[PDB]
Amino acid sequence: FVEPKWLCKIMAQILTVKVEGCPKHPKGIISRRDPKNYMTQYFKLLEKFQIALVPSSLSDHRPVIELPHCENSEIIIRLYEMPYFPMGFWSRLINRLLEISPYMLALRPNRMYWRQGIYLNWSPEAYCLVGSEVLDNHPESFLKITVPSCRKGCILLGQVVDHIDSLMEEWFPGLLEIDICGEGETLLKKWALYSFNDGEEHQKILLDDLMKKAEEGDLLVNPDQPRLTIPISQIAPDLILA
Amino acid sequence: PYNRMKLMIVGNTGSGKTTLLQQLMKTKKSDLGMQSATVGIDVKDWPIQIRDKRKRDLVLNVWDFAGREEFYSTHPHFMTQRALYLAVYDLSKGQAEVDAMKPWLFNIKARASSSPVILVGTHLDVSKACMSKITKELLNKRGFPAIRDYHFVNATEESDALAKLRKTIINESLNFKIRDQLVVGQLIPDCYVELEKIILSERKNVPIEFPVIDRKRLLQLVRENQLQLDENELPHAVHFLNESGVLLHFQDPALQLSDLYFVEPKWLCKIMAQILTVKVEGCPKHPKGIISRRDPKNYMTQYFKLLEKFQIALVPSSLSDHRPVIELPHCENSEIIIRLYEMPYFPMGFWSRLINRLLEISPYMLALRPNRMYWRQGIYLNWSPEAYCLVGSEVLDNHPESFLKITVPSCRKGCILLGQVVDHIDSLMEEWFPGLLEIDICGEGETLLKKWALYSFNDGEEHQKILLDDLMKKAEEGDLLVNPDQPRLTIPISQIAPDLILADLPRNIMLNNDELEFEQAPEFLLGDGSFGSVYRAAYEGEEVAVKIFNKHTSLRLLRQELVVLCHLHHPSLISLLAAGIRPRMLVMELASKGSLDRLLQQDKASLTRTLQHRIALHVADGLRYLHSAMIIYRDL
Ligand SMILES: Nc1ncnc2c1ncn2[C@@H]1O[C@H](COP(=O)(O)OP(=O)(O)OP(=O)(O)O)[C@@H](O)[C@H]1O
Ligand SMILES: Nc1nc2c(ncn2[C@@H]2O[C@H](COP(=O)(O)OP(=O)(O)O)[C@@H](O)[C@H]2O)c(=O)[nH]1
Repeated sequence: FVEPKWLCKIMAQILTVKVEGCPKHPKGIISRRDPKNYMTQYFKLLEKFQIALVPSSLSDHRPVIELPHCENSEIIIRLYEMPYFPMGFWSRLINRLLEISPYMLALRPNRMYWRQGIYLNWSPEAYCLVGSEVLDNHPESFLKITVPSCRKGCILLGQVVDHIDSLMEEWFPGLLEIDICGEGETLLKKWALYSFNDGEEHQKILLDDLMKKAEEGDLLVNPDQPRLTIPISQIAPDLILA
Repeated sequence: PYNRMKLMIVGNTGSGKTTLLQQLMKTKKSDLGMQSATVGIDVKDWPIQIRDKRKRDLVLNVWDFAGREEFYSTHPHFMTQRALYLAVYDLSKGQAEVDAMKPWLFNIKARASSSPVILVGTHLDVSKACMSKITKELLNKRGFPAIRDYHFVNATEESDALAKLRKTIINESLNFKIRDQLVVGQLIPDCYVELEKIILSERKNVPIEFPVIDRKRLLQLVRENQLQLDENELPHAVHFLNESGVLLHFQDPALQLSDLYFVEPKWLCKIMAQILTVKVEGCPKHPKGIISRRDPKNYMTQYFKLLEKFQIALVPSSLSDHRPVIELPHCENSEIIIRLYEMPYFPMGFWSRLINRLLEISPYMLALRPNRMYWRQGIYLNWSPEAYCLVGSEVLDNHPESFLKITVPSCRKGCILLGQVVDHIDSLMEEWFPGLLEIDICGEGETLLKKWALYSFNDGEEHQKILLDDLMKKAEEGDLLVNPDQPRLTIPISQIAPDLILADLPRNIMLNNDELEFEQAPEFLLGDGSFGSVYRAAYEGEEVAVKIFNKHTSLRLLRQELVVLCHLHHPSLISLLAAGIRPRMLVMELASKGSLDRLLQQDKASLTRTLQHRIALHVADGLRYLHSAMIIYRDL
């Protein structure tokens, strides 16, 4: 591509072409509606540039999902508290998990991805909701991922946390960068959520992954009241090769 | 005589509804220098003492419905059939508002077909009056209800233009005449009119914070007076006062509030709309539409012990209009079953009712709940890529109608969902909007709701799925296959509409006509009972008793009965063996020795004090199971 100012202009002509006709489709999806073989070359580059379905300008309003089993003990959760969603994060993320239909391996799951989530589900016993909510009294931006704690779910978590990390260090490598000056804030604190009470715990206690990974000398976690304990397999089945 | 009617006022976010009514009733004060938009429906009543030869002092209560599009989810509760509906243009936006008023006229037609309508152009002060053309061209006699007049009042001051409207409301009321009855002047027992006078006289003596009355307090009001009504009269009496809008009361058994008697309707109708306006300009920690119990003495508990009872609880309205892009797993034109429901306009309380009838059905494939994602006009509850159901709503191209597309995977677990959603969506259509599915023999049988079915001979890449009306296709039950004018290739009807064919019910009860040997016409095989309807036949080489159905039971009900018979399965309950069409018959076991009444009527010597017991033991064994499945026989 000689004359960069041209390609950089073409890739943004698609993100402005609206239609004030009939919204026969939901917001964000669009079919090939337009010269000499160039139109064919066009989205032989846009699709190559991942912008094809337009993962941006896509239904910001999220739809109310009601997960089947949500009793505080069947779900695994892992936040990704970061101060701001990086610029091209979601359109990159939801286009890395999208093209992975061969989970549980080629049975594609019927998914419903808004701007900042995917929620591709095979069955009420195996799903994965890579959402994004805002907590209370918190100006950060989180990335909640809820997965059923069964066997078919321990795979999805350990397989999404990979893609979401293979993207973080490939594209935004200064997020996960130890700033030894001051203190090691690291700018991205991948929390994990656990609760001793299986249900009605009234809260899921945060637990930094860095501190919890160092708790591999044993296999169980437990509070300052050491009567009851949780196997790490349940709360973070990716650090343990489960 | 009972002189009391309902005069519903109807408009849309800006009209002479609450400012035309104040002049119709001739409210001289209207002290509020500046009033606000309506919340709820504002039930009021004004008497009309017609100072004439006829001393009939009729009093009709007005219900000036709110126009804002967020209360529409609750209006179909209060659009009854004994009423004279109004309608208001706002002619200032001439020829563009009459279009925006078709939905109201349509819901009036859906709810109360046999009621009049009086279009009332509310603006003259501000300008365009050729709108009488379109109302005569498109709005007069095309599927919409019977418009009986149309006026162009000023709606802010008394005038000759308005006075002649007040006169039409009278003459149209005194000539209501549904099925030649003249409703406004019927005769009723004075025991009701006196019951009407005490409730009104009690409306002044009730806690304003909760004007509700319990039946205990009610059964004492009749004791204070000398009312001759008994416990068998009130359930009818207090209902006839309901249709007249004196008090609200709901006899539904599921909604466990039938002890609550809502006097002062204008209050309950206002409370149910306070929830639909309370917003929060704080933090959108939740998606749009969902909300938790964030708010006095135990009333808040009673509050959504009524809202949930009123289905408004998750608020199925004001919920994420924008739909999310779903990408179904198998969508290759041959694995999906589709069935449109082309209707001219979505009725008022359709979706909030529909998505709350399928929602509460988690025991599909029966208690495994599927993780669902329901926007305003869809559900898409899915168990697995092999079993899902998307009750969507899209708008086709070059079509002003409103469709209800339902796509389901064509497998076995999917043939059930279609045959189980089409039931709920029909049990709702005839229960709530019975004038939609009403054959208008005048003109032609448009039927106002054309439930298409979609089929394609090419499994994939058909480039289109050809429409096929269900009424015409149901008549193609003489055979089992459909095929085009090029009769080489053909489609089994099981694939395109597995509900007309009894393919959704358990697979063991398919008729399999190849083995059923049965002679309907003769009577010497109709031996069961005496001059009855259930015959005798053979099925799989064994003796059975088929039950031919007459013209009464429609297929939608036969399919509704088999679903409960199919899962009893007790050695002391007549069990099904098959059920099919051609004709609509039902196969069961053949009780060789006939019913019991015929035995002890002519064979009283066969009961031998140990057969008298095994009979009573097998009947008490059936009741031991029916009462276990929470179903009472009611006739033994
Ligand atoms: N499964 C069966 N096997 C043998 N006889 C039966 C069976 N079911 C019903 N009968 C006989 O059929 C007769 C009529 O059946 P049905 O259930 O229609 O009774 P009904 O409602 O009194 O009759 P109808 O509806 O025809 O007036 C009864 O007298 C009963 O003796
Ligand atoms: N000038 C004029 N104003 C009107 C007329 N009808 C209604 N309005 C105004 O519009 C408002 C009417 O309230 P309304 O729309 O009936 O409430 P809603 O219909 O219940 O939402 C009031 O502010 C009136 O002053 C009219 O005929 N002429």
